[PDB]
Amino acid sequence: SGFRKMAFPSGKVEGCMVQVTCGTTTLNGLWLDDVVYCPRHVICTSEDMLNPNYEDLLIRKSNHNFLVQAGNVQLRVIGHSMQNCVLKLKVDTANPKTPKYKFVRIQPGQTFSVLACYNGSPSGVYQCAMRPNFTIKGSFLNGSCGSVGFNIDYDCVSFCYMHHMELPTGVHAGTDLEGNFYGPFVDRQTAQAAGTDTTITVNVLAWLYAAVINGDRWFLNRFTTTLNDFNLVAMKYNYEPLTQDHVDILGPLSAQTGIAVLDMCASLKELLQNGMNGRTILGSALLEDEFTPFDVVRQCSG
Amino acid sequence: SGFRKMAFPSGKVEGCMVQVTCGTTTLNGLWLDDVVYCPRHVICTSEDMLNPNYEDLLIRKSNHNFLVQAGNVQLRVIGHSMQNCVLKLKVDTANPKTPKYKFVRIQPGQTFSVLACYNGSPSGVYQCAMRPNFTIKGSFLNGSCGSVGFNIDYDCVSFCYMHHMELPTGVHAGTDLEGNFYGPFVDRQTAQAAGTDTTITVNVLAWLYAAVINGDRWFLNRFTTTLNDFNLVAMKYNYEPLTQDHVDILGPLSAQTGIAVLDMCASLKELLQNGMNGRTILGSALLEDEFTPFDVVRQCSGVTF
Ligand SMILES: *[C@@H](CC(=O)OCC)[C@H](C[C@@H]1CCNC1=O)NC(=O)[C@H](Cc1ccccc1)NC(=O)[C@@H](Cc1ccccc1)NC(=O)CCOCC#C
Ligand SMILES: *[C@@H](CC(=O)OCC)[C@H](C[C@@H]1CCNC1=O)NC(=O)[C@H](Cc1ccccc1)NC(=O)[C@@H](Cc1ccccc1)NC(=O)CCOCC#C
Repeated sequence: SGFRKMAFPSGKVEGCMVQVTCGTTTLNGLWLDDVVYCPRHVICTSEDMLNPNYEDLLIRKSNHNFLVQAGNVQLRVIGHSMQNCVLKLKVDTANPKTPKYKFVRIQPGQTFSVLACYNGSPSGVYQCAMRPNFTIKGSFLNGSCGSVGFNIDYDCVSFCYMHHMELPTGVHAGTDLEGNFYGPFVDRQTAQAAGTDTTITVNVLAWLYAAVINGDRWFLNRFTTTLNDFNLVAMKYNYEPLTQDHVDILGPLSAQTGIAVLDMCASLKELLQNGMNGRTILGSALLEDEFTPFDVVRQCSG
Repeated sequence: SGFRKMAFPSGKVEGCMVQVTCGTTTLNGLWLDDVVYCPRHVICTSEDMLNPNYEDLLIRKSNHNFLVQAGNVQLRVIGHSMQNCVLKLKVDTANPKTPKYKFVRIQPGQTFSVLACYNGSPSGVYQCAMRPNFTIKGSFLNGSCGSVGFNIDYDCVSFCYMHHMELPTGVHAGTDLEGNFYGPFVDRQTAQAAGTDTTITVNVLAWLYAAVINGDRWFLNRFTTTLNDFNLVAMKYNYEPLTQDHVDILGPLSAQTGIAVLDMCASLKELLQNGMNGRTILGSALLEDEFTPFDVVRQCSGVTF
């Protein structure tokens, strides 16, 4: 029993974290096989960050301008190239601690673990969700760029995020491991912001199933609803529309609890329209939307 | 910016997790130097676990009854001892991945990272606090016993919890690595109630400081209270008394924000008496009490390990 914001164990990723320096700029890189991946703005200077021409800025660099430190051992760069918004530095040694891995591009509403690092050294691990507006609500300070987000399926690490920027509102933007930003953001020190965020409906429902599994049941009612009638109330409260694919994804949780998805939707509708009345669910006075159906099964199955 | 429930990196601990099997019972152990630590109830059978005499149960075992698996190598048990509620299996090989470590007994209100493990394989990491009633609000399933909790300081891992039990209310009870349970709980298959809990005041204040550092300021006010007047409200709302030691511990955060502790206390008093009026603080509609002042400093200053 119990339900926590649970990240994946971070060791397999800790073994791949390195420090990358160019000029006076230092940030984190991800060392997999004989390649180090890092944000390309490691080649910028303070004045240049406004409208940087990365093609030219990289022309002026040689392999020896890139200092890569794994612990207190220096790796020797023997090639460099740019892929979208990430730099790839080829080094002369493969990382012995390389795990089985893949690069994936995740969809809004999906979750991942972040290993926050500074100067190639890990500082902490936490769980995030790709918001519908393609930001993440992270915890990142100066020096954290190059920190990565990941999921672990068995012993395979699926890297899905590398950190680049903090938006004016305190949320965060970055790229997949092929250097493509999530959302309409660019690696420039310019006026940027995607406001107007929405709640991830299928995640709230999964979390309500988690509550039921854990014995919190006060919000269950006898009523039911249709998908169209639920979705009318949903968009009124800034919830993502619920689709049949979402309903199907919740099949396993519905089966474990005996509660059909549309019955849960009726409970959810009443919560949105009436509040919780000074009550809590799984220790929260808000409806949580950063647990996916898989996160719930993973943590209520082990 | 941003403020998350942040655990320590778990790699140093992952390297110490092993599987311990005794008969049909399998659970997790902690392999440090040439000793494997695990809950002593691994030696129980379904006909014993009610009111077991653990000394008799261990006299009746031998080294070969214990089956210890470190990844894909079998460790040879060469000795066994019991200290309080923790079993100590001496093995023939020292763990090459042993970090600098300490065994520490933590105080209610102190937080730690839990590495939830099954069959000796780490499964996830999350943050917990030792509650005032000496339970922890963990996330554990069958197979999780022997999972440990810990804090890190530079390179030293301070182990403070090993998991043994879930209470009927769904919260958890365990020992320190010296084998002494937190609270009045025992390793017997009996229902033992979590007593009434209280809110960790100093941690709530630390989290309000975290909010200020991250730009949430709406709960601040022009008032300052006295410690006495604050603690009158605290008792009524089932909050721990605030002590001068707590005020001192909050020093660094009061320094960074420029907001004195007793000034912050007047915000906490107002939130307790009037609630939050449909607003949130750091994404929460409740007052969070599982971040310590060090937790705030560590996260908002980028301390690494
Ligand atoms: C990682 C690298 C770094 O520290 O280099 C700078 C010395 C950080 C992580 C950020 C830092 C604060 N919290 C984080 O998560 N990344 C940055 O600092 C990027 C660096 C960058 C270089 C070249 C081209 C693009 C980005 N910049 C930012 O994070 C800025 C982005 C910004 C600035 C002004 C308007 C919109 C967006 N964010 C920032 O300064 C905080 C929020 O902006 C407030 C304002 C105005
Ligand atoms: C770890 C045991 C393990 O890994 O070994 C594998 C065989 C679990 C962790 C529990 C499991 C569910 N979630 C958890 O955190 N520990 C236990 O199962 C202990 C084992 C034990 C053996 C011998 C002596 C003491 C403890 N048992 C429990 O946790 C029971 C305690 C109990 C017994 C009788 C009535 C109430 C509580 N907890 C339990 O069953 C929780 C749900 O039932 C509540 C009721 C009623």
